Amino acid sequence: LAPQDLDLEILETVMGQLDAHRIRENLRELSREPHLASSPRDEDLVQLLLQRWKDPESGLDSAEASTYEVLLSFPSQEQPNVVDIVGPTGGIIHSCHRTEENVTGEQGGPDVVQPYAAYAPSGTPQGLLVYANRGAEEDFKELQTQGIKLEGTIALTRYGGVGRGAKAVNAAKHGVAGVLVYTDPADINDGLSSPDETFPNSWYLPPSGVERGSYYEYFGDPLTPYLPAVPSSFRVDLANVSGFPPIPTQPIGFQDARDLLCNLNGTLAPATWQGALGCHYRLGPGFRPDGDFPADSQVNVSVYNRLELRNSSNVLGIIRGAVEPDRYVLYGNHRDSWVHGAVDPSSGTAVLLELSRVLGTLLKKGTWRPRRSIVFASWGAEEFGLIGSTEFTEEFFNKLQERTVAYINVDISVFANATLRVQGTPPVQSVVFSATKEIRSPGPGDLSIYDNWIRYFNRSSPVYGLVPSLGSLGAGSDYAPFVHFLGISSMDIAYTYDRSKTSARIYPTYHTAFDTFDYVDKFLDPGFSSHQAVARTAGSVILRLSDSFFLPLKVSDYSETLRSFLQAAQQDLGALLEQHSISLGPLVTAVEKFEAEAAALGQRISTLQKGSPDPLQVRMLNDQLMLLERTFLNPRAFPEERYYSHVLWAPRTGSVVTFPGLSNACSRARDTASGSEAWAEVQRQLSIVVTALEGAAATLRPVADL
Amino acid sequence: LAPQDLDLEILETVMGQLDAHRIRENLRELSREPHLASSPRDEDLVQLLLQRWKDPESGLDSAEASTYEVLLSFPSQEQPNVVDIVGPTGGIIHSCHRTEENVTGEQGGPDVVQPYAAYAPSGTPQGLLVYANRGAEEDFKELQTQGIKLEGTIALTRYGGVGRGAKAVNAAKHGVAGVLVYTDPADINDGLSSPDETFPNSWYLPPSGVERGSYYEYFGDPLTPYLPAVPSSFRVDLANVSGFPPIPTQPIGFQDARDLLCNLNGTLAPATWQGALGCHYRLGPGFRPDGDFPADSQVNVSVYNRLELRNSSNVLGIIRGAVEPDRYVLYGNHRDSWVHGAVDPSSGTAVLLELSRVLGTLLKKGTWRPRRSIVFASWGAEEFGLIGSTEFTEEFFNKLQERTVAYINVDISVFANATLRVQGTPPVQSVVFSATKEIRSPGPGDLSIYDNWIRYFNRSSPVYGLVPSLGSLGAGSDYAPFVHFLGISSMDIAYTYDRSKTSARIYPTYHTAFDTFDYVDKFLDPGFSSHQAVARTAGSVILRLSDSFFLPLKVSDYSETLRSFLQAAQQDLGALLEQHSISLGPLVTAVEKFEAEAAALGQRISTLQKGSPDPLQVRMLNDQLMLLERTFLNPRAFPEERYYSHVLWAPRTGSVVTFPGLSNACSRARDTASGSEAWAEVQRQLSIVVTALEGAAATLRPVADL
Ligand SMILES: *[C@@H]1O[C@H](CO)[C@@H](O[C@@H]2O[C@H](CO)[C@@H](O[C@@H]3O[C@H](CO)[C@@H](O)[C@H](O)[C@@H]3O)[C@H](O)[C@H]2NC(C)=O)[C@H](O)[C@H]1NC(C)=O
Ligand SMILES: *[C@@H]1O[C@H](CO)[C@@H](O[C@@H]2O[C@H](CO)[C@@H](O)[C@H](O)[C@H]2NC(C)=O)[C@H](O)[C@H]1NC(C)=O
Ligand SMILES: *[C@@H]1O[C@H](CO)[C@@H](O[C@@H]2O[C@H](CO)[C@@H](O)[C@H](O)[C@H]2NC(C)=O)[C@H](O)[C@H]1NC(C)=O
Ligand SMILES: *[C@@H]1O[C@H](CO)[C@@H](O[C@@H]2O[C@H](CO)[C@@H](O)[C@H](O)[C@H]2NC(C)=O)[C@H](O)[C@H]1NC(C)=O
Ligand SMILES: *[C@@H]1O[C@H](CO)[C@@H](O[C@@H]2O[C@H](CO)[C@@H](O)[C@H](O)[C@H]2NC(C)=O)[C@H](O)[C@H]1NC(C)=O
Ligand SMILES: *[C@@H]1O[C@H](CO)[C@@H](O)[C@H](O)[C@H]1NC(C)=O
Ligand SMILES: *[C@@H]1O[C@H](CO)[C@@H](O)[C@H](O)[C@H]1NC(C)=O
Ligand SMILES: *[C@@H]1O[C@H](CO)[C@@H](O)[C@H](O)[C@H]1NC(C)=O
Ligand SMILES: *[C@@H]1O[C@H](CO)[C@@H](O)[C@H](O)[C@H]1NC(C)=O
Ligand SMILES: *[C@@H]1O[C@H](CO)[C@@H](O)[C@H](O)[C@H]1NC(C)=O
Ligand SMILES: *[C@@H]1O[C@H](CO)[C@@H](O)[C@H](O)[C@H]1NC(C)=O
Ligand SMILES: *[C@@H]1O[C@H](CO)[C@@H](O)[C@H](O)[C@H]1NC(C)=O
Ligand SMILES: [Ca+2]
Ligand SMILES: [Ca+2]
Ligand SMILES: [Zn+2]
Ligand SMILES: [Zn+2]
Ligand SMILES: [Zn+2]
Ligand SMILES: [Zn+2]
Repeated sequence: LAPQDLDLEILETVMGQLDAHRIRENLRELSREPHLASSPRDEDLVQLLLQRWKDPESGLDSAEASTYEVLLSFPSQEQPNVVDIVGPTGGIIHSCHRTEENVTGEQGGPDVVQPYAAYAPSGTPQGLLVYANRGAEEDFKELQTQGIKLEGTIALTRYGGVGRGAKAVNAAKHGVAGVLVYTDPADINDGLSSPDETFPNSWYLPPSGVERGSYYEYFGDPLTPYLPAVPSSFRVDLANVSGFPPIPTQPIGFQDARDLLCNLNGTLAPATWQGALGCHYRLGPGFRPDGDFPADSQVNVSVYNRLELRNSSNVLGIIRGAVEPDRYVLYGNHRDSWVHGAVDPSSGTAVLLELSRVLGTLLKKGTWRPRRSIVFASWGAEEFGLIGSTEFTEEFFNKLQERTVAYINVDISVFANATLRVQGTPPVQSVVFSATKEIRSPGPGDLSIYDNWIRYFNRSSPVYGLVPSLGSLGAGSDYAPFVHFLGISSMDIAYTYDRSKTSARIYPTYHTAFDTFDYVDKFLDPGFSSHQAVARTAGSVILRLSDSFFLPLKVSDYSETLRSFLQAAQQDLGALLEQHSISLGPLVTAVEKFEAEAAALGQRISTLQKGSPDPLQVRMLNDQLMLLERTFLNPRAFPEERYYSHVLWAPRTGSVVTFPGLSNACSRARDTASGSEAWAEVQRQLSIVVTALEGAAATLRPVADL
Repeated sequence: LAPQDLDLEILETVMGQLDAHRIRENLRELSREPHLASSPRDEDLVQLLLQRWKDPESGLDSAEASTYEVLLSFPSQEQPNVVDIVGPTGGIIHSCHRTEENVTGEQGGPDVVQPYAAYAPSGTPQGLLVYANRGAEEDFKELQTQGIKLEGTIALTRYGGVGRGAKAVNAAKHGVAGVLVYTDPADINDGLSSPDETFPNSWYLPPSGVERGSYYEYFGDPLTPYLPAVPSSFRVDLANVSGFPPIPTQPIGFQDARDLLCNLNGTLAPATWQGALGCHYRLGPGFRPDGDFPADSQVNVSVYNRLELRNSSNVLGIIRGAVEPDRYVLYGNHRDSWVHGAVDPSSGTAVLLELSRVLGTLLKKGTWRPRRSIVFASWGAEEFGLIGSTEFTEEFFNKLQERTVAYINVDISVFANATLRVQGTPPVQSVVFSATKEIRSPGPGDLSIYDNWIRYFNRSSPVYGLVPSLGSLGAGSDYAPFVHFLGISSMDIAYTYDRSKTSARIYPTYHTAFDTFDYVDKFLDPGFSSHQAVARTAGSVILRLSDSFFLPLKVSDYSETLRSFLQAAQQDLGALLEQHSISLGPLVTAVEKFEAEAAALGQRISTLQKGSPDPLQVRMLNDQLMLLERTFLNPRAFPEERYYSHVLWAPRTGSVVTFPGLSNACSRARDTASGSEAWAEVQRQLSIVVTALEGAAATLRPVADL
C-alpha cells in the first residue's frame, strides 16, 4: 500500500544478473561485419534488436522500428579517392595508400568503406602542399602572416583542435583548393608509429589506420533542419544546403602523412605544431630539393564522394510504467559504425542488449514493473551527425519535452578499463554518485566505482568537498538534441583510460578499420568486467530514476555551475563591460535568486520526505525537478547555430569560461567601437541569461507564491 | 474522502452572490476620471485593486503589483496636434476641432488626452488631400491606377478594414506625406450624424468623438521583443525599433472629415468607398473650385507626439489550490483606458472586482478552496499594445507554459445587452457551453444564456448539430500572448448587440471621450443585468476549470477546425499545389490521426470516469488535455511576425480560409515561377502544419504506446 519507491532488492538482483559473458558474445555478433548506417548489415542489426526486444520471455512490453530518409555521403567503389604526388606534366611520382592494410585479418576487403571525409565534395584539386597544423583559423592566419601564398594549395592538417569540416571551411577562406587530414602519432600514440608498436601488438593506431567521420558543420539530417525527415517532408534544395565542407577533403594514414610532411620545404613550424611523424615539421609551400621528390611536384587530391538519400532506422522499446507511465526515463545508444565499430558503438550496444535483457526478463516474470516508463533506443546514422536521435526529437518534440525525466546515453561503453567517466548536466550528478557508491569497481583494491573514479577525475565543490567531476555535454553523441534542443537533463556514462599513462586523444583505433572485436577482447577490456561495470552503473541510474517515489534529481547542484560562470564573468569581463555601460548587477541577482530558490525547494522536499505525502504532492515536486532543465532554453539566443537553444551549454568560442552566449558575444565585440551592433548583442546575450535564470528560479519557488 | 470535484452547491452560491449593484458602483469609481496607462489615476486604480485583493475578509490569499518600464507615446499638452487648411503661402484658411466637444460634461478638461495616433511620429507635412478609403494596399493601388499623384499628399482614410498603423505604412509606400483617420457614420452609426441623433441622446458616436488607439504594428513593449522590460535589461536602439508608422498620422472627428472629404475634387470614388458624411465621395487630389475652399489649398497636419519610457504595473492576485496548486486557471482584464474607459475596459474591471470579491469572501469564510489555483490579473498598458500581459508572459514563460490550464479574458464585459458572444480556441468550447446552459439570460423570455446566444451567433457542427459559434482569437486583447506565444487554450467572454439591428463596427463611443459611466448606465446595460450575466458565465467557467477532478477541456473539438481548414485547402488550393508537385496526402493523414487519437482519448476518459480512479491517473489525463494546445506552437514558422507561433491562429492574409501559414504562403507564391523560393516556402509551411498535427496526435495517444 505505500507508494512505489526504489526497491533495493530489485536493484541488487539486477546488478547481480548483468553477465559479462553475455556482453562479450553480444559484442562478437555486433562487430563481426562492418555496419555502416543504411547498409544491409545495419538492417540485420535493426532486426536483431527487434527480435531481442520482442522476445516473449526476455523482451520488453513493445518494440518498433521507425525509419527516416536522410541525406548521407559515401565514396565510390568504382573510382576510389586518391592522393598522388604529380610532376609538371601530370605524371604520377608517388601514390598514397588507399585504405587500411590487412594487418589483423579484417581489413582490405570490399565490405570496408574506403577512408573518406563524409559530406566533403567530389573534386580533383592539385597544388603545392602546405602544412596548416590543426586547420584552425589561427593556423591559416599564421601561414598568411608569414607570406605563404595559400591560394590553390593543398593543406595538410591533423585531427583535433577544431571539428573535421571546420578544417576545410577555414582553409577555403584563404583559397586553399583541397585538404588532407591525418592523425599524428604524437596526438594518439604517445609518439609511437611502428607496426610492432601498434595494433595487433598494442592498443595503438597502425600506420595505415584512418579516422573516418562526419565533416558536416551541424548535426541532424542536412536536408531537414527543424523538421522530421519523414517521407513527405519539406527538404532544403541540395543547392541551398548549409554546412558542407566547401572543398574536397580526404583523410590519410600517418605513414602517408610522414611522406608528405617530412619532405616539405620552408620555415620550421612553431614548437606547438610539431609531432612524432619522425622529422622536424616545415610549413611549405612545396617540397624541399634535397628530399624524396622534385621541388616542382604538386599534390593531387581526387575525391569522388556522392551525397545520397538513404533510409535509416531507429529501434525503440518500452517498459510501461506501473504508476506514472507518462514519465519517461530514456536510455539510448547508437547502432551504426564506420567499419566494425567494436568499441564505437558496439561496446555500448552490447551493454544496451544485456541491460534490456535483464530488465525485460524481470518484467516478463511478473517480478517487477517500474513506477515510470523506461524507454530504450537504438539510434541509426549517428556517425553522420546524430541523425536518428535528432530526427526522433523533431518528430516527438512536445511529447518528449513534457514527459522525459532524463536521457541516459552510452555510446562507447569502454574506451579502456582504468576508471569511470561521466558527462552530464548538474541535475543528474546526485543519482550517478548514489549509484556508483554501491557498486564494486572491477579494478584493484576493493574500491567502489565512485572511490576509484575520484582517483582519476575530481574537483573541489564548496558544498561537498572533493568529488568526481562530471564533464559538460557538447555534441559528441546522441545526448546533443536532448540537452541542447529539448532541454532534457542528460548523462553519458563510459569506462576510460588513465591520462597519467597516455595522452591519447581518444582510443587509438577510433573510426578506423582496426576497431574490431579482438581490440576490445585483448586490450581494452579482457574479461569484460569494465563493460559490466558500465552496465551496472547505467542500470542503477535507470532504476533510481524509474522507480523512486521522489525523483533523485538535485537541481540545487546547478548553483555551483551558475556561480562559477558568474565569477568568470565578474573577474574577466566585468571591467570591459562597465566600460561599455553594461552592468552584471542583474546577473548577480538572478544567480542569487536561483541559489536561494533551489536550496529552499530542496528543504521543502526533505521536509515532505519525513512523512507519508500524497502521490499528487510528490508528482508536483517531481515536475519542478525534471522540468527545471527546460527553463534554460531560448530558441532565439543562437540564430547562427542550429539546434542549440540551451543558454548554458551552447558551443563557446570566446576565451572567458562563462555563459557561452555572453563569452562569444564579448569576444566578437571586444575590438569594435562603443555603440556597435556587436556591443548591443553583448547586452542581448546577457539579458537572455538573466531572463533564463530568473525564469528558472520562478519555477522552483513555492508554486502559488506571487 | 472522494477527490475534490465540481461542487454544484458552491457554484450556485457563487452565481447567486454576484451583485449587479456592486458592479455598477465599481464601474462608477473606475470610470470617474480618465485613466490612461502610467497616469496618476492609473496608479490610484492599481492601489484600488491591491486594497480589494488584500482585504482580510473579502480578499485573496495574496496580491502584488509588478512593474515594467515600457515605451509609450503621448501628444504634447504645450503644442497640440493640429490639422489646418492652408493657402499657397502658408496662411491658415480653416482649422479642424482639436478634441471632443464638452457635450456631456466630461470632455475638454486637461485630464482628457487629445485625440492622437499613439506611436505615430512628430512631423509637419503639408500637401494636397486625397481620399484613400480604408488605407488598404488595394485602396492606394486604386488611386495610383487612376493616375492620381500620391507623392507628398495628405491621405484621408476611415477606421476599419486594416489595422491603424497599417494605413500609414501602406500610404508611405506611395510617398504619401501624412495620414488622417476618421470613423465614418455609415460604419459605426447606421448613417446617423447629428447631435440630436447621437450620445447623450443614443449610443451613437457624436460628430466630435475621435477613436484613439495604438498604431504600433506588433504587440508587446516596442523596445524589448522576446524579453521582459525589467530594470537594466536589453532594449533595442530607438533607431532600430520596427513597427512604428513611418509618417505622421492623426485621427479626427467625423465633422472635420465631412468638411474635408465633401470638398474634394475629382473622380467619384467606387460604390464601396462611399459613406454617410453627407455628400458623394470623390478621390482628390485637392479641393473642388465650387466648394468651400480655394482649389489651390493644402492640408497641413502638425503632430508633436513623443515616445516616452513609463512605468506600468500589473496587479496579480491568487487563490492557492487545495490539491493541485501548481495548475493555474488564469482570469485577466486590462485596467488602462484611452479616456474614462467606462465600457473599455472598466466594464470588465467592474466584473473582475465583483467575481474576485465573491470568491475571496467564500475563501475567507473557510467555505471553499478550489482544487487548482485561480490567478487573477489586472493588466497594465493594454491600450498601447497588450504590453502588461505580454511582458508577464515573457517574464514567466516556462512556469506559465508548464502549468496553465486556460486563460480567461474579459476586456469589455458589455458592448450592449442583446447576447453573449465568446471567442476562444476549441478546447474551451465544451465548458462555456456547460456553464451557459445553467444560467438564466437577463433578456426576454425565460431562456438560458446558451439558448439566447444560439439565436444570434450559431453554426452547424457535424458532431453536435446547431450550436453557438465561438469566434477565433486574433490580437484584439490580452489573450493574444497567451494563445499565440505560450500556446495556452484561451477564452474571451462578453455581452454584445444584435447585428440584425445595427451594423456598428463596435459600440460607437469606443476609444473616445464619450465612453463614460452614463453611456453604460443609460444605454448599454441599464440595471447591469448583462454585466451580471458575464460575471456568472466567467465565474462558472472558472470554477468548472479550477474545481473539477477531470478537466472540462474537450480537445476532440479541435477536430472540426482541423478538418474545415483541410477541406478549404483541398477545395481551393489542391489543384494549384498539385501543379507544383506539392501533395496534401500527408496533411490528410495528419488530420485523420488527430481525429482518431483525440476521439480515443475522449473514450478513455469516459471509461475512467465510470469508476473511482486514482488522483495520479486523472492528473496524467488532465496533462494531456491542457498541454495539447502547446503542440501547435512553432517559433520558426512565422519569422516575419512577432510572438505568433501558433500555426492555427497566426494572422491570415491569404484568401483561402485554411491553416494561415499555408494560406499566406500560397497567396505569395501564386504569382511566382515554378521552383521559386516562394514555392519552397509553401512546402515548408505545409510540412510545419503536418508536423504540428502529427506531434499533437502523438501526445493524445496512450502514453506508453510506440
Ligand atoms: C437593454 O438595453 C436597451 C437599450 O438601452 C433597453 O431598452 C431601453 O430601456 C430604457 C429604460 O432603461 C428606455 O428608456 C426610455 O425611453 C423612452 C423613449 O421611448 C423615454 O420616454 C423614457 O424616458 C425612457 O428613458 C428605452 O426606450 C429602451 N430602448 C428600447 C429600444 O427598448 C433594455 O431595457 C435593456 N434590457 C434590460 C433587461 O435592461
Ligand atoms: C584527483 O585527481 C588527480 C588526477 O587528475 C589525481 O592525481 C594523480 O595522483 C596520482 C597519485 O598521486 C598520480 O598517478 C598522478 O600522476 C596524479 N596526477 C596529477 C595530475 O596530479 C589525484 O590523486 C585525485 N585526488 C584524489 C584525492 O584522489
Ligand atoms: C585492464 O586492461 C589491461 C590492459 O589490457 C590488462 O592488463 C593486461 O592484461 C593482459 C592479460 O589479459 C596481459 O597480457 C597484459 O600484459 C596486461 N597489460 C598490463 C599493462 O598490465 C588488465 O588486466 C585489465 N584489467 C582487468 C581487471 O581485466
Ligand atoms: C505645417 O504647419 C506648421 C505649423 O504652422 C509649420 O511648422 C512651422 O514652420 C515654420 C516655418 O515657417 C517654423 O518657423 C515654425 O516654428 C513651425 N511651427 C510649429 C508650431 O511647429 C510647417 O512648416 C507646415 N508644413 C509645411 C510643409 O509647410
Ligand atoms: C442562427 O443565427 C441567425 C443569426 O445569425 C438567426 O437568424 C436570424 O433570425 C431572426 C428571425 O428568424 C432574424 O431577426 C434575423 O434577421 C436572422 N438573421 C439571418 C442572417 O437569418 C437564426 O435564427 C439562428 N438560428 C436559430 C435556430 O436560433
Ligand atoms: C586478410 O587476412 C586474412 C587472414 O590472414 C585473410 O584470410 C583475408 O583473405 C585477407 N583479406 C584480403 C582482402 O585479402
Ligand atoms: C588530379 O588528378 C585527376 C585524376 O587523374 C585529374 O583528373 C585532374 O585533372 C587532376 N587535377 C588537376 C588540377 O590537374
Ligand atoms: C625553400 O625553403 C627555403 C627556406 O629554407 C627558401 O629559401 C626557398 O626559397 C624555398 N623554396 C621555395 C621555392 O620557396
Ligand atoms: C526508403 O524506403 C521506402 C519504403 O520502403 C522506399 O520506397 C524508398 O525508396 C526508400 N528510400 C531510399 C532512399 O532507399
Ligand atoms: C463641461 O460641462 C460641465 C457640465 O455643464 C461643466 O461643469 C464643466 O466645467 C465643463 N468642462 C469644461 C472643461 O469646460
Ligand atoms: C478637378 O476635377 C475634375 C474632374 O471632375 C478634373 O477635370 C480637373 O482637372 C480637376 N482639377 C485638378 C486641378 O486636378
Ligand atoms: C520607474 O520607477 C523606478 C523606481 O521607482 C524609477 O527609478 C524609474 O525612473 C521609473 N521610470 C520612469 C520612466 O519613470
Ligand atoms: Ca530533421
Ligand atoms: Ca518585452
Ligand atoms: Zn559512437
Ligand atoms: Zn563514432
Ligand atoms: Zn480593452
Ligand atoms: Zn481599448
